[PDB]
Amino acid sequence: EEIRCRKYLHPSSYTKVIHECQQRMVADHLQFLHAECHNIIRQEKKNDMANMYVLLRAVSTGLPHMIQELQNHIHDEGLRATSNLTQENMPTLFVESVLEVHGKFVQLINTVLNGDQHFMSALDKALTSVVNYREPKSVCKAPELLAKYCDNLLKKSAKGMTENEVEDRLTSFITVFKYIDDKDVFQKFYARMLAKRLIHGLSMSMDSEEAMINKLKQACGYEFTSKLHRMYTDMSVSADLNNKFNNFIKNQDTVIDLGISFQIYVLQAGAWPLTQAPSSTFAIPQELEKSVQMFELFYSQHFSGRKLTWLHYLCTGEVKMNYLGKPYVAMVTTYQMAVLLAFNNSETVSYKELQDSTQMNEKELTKTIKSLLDVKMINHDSEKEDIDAESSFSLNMNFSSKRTKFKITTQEMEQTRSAVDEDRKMYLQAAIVRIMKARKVLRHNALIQEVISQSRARFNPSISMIKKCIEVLIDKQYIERSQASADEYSYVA
Amino acid sequence: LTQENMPTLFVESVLEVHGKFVQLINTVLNGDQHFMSALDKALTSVVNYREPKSVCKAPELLAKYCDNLLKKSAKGMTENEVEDRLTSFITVFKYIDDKDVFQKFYARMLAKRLIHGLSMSMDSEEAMINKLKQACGYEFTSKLHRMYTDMSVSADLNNKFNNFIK
Amino acid sequence: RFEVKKWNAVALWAWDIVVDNCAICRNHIMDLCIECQANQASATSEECTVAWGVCNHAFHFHCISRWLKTRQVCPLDNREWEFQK
Amino acid sequence: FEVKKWNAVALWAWDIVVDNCAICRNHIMDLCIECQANQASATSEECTVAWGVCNHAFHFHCISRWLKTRQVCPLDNREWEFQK
Amino acid sequence: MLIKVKTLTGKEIEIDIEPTDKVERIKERVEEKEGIPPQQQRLIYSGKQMNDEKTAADYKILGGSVLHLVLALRGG
Ligand SMILES: [Zn+2]
Ligand SMILES: [Zn+2]
Ligand SMILES: [Zn+2]
Ligand SMILES: [Zn+2]
Ligand SMILES: [Zn+2]
Ligand SMILES: [Zn+2]
Repeated sequence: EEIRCRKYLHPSSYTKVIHECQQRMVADHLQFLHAECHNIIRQEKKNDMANMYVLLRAVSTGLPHMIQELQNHIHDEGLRATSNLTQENMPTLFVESVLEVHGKFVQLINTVLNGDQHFMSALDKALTSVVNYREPKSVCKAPELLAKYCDNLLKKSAKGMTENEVEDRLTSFITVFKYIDDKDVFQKFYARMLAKRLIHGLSMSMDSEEAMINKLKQACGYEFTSKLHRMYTDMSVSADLNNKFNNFIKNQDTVIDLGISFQIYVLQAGAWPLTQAPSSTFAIPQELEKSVQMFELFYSQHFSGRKLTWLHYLCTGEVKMNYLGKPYVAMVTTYQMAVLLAFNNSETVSYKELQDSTQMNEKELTKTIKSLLDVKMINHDSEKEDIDAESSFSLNMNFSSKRTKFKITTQEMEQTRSAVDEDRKMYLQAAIVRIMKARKVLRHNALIQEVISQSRARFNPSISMIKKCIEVLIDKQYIERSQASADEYSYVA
Repeated sequence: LTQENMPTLFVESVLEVHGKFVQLINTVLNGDQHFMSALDKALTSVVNYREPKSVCKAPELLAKYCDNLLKKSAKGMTENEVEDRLTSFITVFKYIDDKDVFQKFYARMLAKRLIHGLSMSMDSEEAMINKLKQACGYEFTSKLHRMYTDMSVSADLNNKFNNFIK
Repeated sequence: RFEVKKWNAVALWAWDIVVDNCAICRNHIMDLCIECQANQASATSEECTVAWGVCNHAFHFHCISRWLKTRQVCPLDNREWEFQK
Repeated sequence: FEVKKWNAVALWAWDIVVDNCAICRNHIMDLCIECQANQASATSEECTVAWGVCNHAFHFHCISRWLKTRQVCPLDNREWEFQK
Repeated sequence: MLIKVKTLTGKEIEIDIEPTDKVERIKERVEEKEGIPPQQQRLIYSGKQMNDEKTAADYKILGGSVLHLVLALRGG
């Protein structure tokens, strides 16, 4: 009709003939097309959705039903891709599933559907529903999952994640982050697992932390990352603060040696989510008294008008042993150091006696003594299973550790990652052979989809390790490759 | 830009630039996230353009544009069209990089747009506050929402006071 | 002889002449409540834990309990009260 | 003249709380504590609230005396820029 | 009752089965979190493998415990 009207009409009628043709061929059968909207969208008929959109755009009310159908289809695909997931790889799998849905459907909209703005708005309105979807009578999960995803992507892990790749990962993560209904809850979590990730030196790089903060400084207001930024500007300055403190040591007035490295982490009060100690009054051990009392002077002169509050439940000390043979150094908090102070001069230390040296109430004293006896550096002198006010303790001299700087519960990231990745390969063996019981013959490329579909609610498997693990099934005499067809596989059972 | 209609024309211009290039990104270049990131950086620099030794005009311009869209205007703009503009407006507001000043201006010209009755419709402010609460967190629109809430109660409050006279 | 080697101590700094207070009692937030400084100081005491909510405001537990007697909202921003940090 | 209606507006705040210039810890609407002393010489006209970008309110004398020896807002460690 | 059954790398399996729940499908729920299908996780109940119904009272009705499971394939 376009060619015919071009051939036999004045140009003023080049748009009324096609308009009146669509009103007698598309707009007159609009219900018949809207009934097929369901089948054309749910089955992802890519060749036909283009014709659907081209026909419906011309007529007046054709588009909104297709917009609603695509929104419903994206909503159901988001729920289907985020219905059931593992409780261990929950953050990364959820974020990557949402990004996969978003990328697939934005490609579909921008290729098949000419990238119409209303279809993109439907995509956004459906992804908003699926991302912060909450079970009834329960709290929404999206903020904590995305905060843990940021934690995992910014932790000093052994995944071989390069700086450029993690920058790309965060820039792609902002796409799902913009769908969070309550980002003030995500910042509550992300500023809390940025306290731990960045007061323990656990951040893999002090530049990716700034990049992630600045990716929320522009995805939200500046006040959003106002406490997130006052932490990052507390640890960058703290490196200068330690140097200034060791130079105040060089004031050259008297001898001001401490015997402790004392690598301080002075932080701002309101910015850090670290609650000031609401209980557990503490007495500084006699070795740290000099460091505390001289850093008080240094922070009195060089920064006048401030009042340090001296958190003690995130401190960390390295204390050697009492000449018990094969000396070790323990990475313990100051809570687990005052109990080792009165423990020095007296081998037999009563619960009452350490109250004059540790001064800490029994609320967390039992907790820290239990944490000590979990690895058993100290033991109950009596036979009492619990800890009472009249208990006694002495050294568990029979205790030994494989490390001089042995860890205490508050290069292991490589070993843990391999063990976690081993369960992925182990499950892949526990996924291939089920097909061998189903059809007994599968092709080389078709087995990838069956394994992935078997692990959709689980980790995303690597294509290389599918081939690598299926070769382990060969020399195990489980399955074998036929010489006639490399794709076809046979097994002994 | 025409100084009389700078806000709306500026927002439409940057929005259509974004739309044209995002169409060019994935219909031609397969829509790589790298190229979309390049588009995001480029348009962030575009919207945040300021003459040296002069404050950026973008927060004030977008606040003025959103106030104009939400204003009780005689142009006869329907609620569906203004809602579509606001849905498309966030594609520009995302790039501001100085949203802490935009809320200062938006709240400053929402105070005028609420007491004087200059609002297009009371349920259209919730179509904008919830489009900034969802896009910038609740603490962003914690004073915008408490300015709107005092309107949904005041009339009722008046109905709790006039009867108090009777 | 137990000897320490390094101490990775942490410390929050606050302005000395800017004092945070529980907005209801107007006493020091780490200090006792106004009711804990007049009535239950001798009797029980040692139970004026600093209440925290989604509002992210610091209140004495006794003060916020006396505030929640007849009205629910937080007495600094009129937000809803959840007392869940 | 006579009036049929007037549309009054009214800010409402709790009396238990008060906005305070935390440097002086006195009332924002009242006079700053440094002009409470030697009040005879001070005309109290210059005692205006100096709002910064931080959305913080302080007495002009208190915030200026702070900025004379400090550089940041005394409620959050942000660089102080006067707004209104 | 939640379980803490060990695995091939010291992992945990959440059976969420009470002491009166038969191990015919109790191992399936434990292997549902791990990934294994029901009739493939030949778990060892600290000395023996559950067969047929195998009510959990047979395995001392322990709470949580640590049940090392075998990865025996082709058992479906
Ligand atoms: Zn109080
Ligand atoms: Zn009290
Ligand atoms: Zn409040
Ligand atoms: Zn003052
Ligand atoms: Zn004054
Ligand atoms: Zn401030």
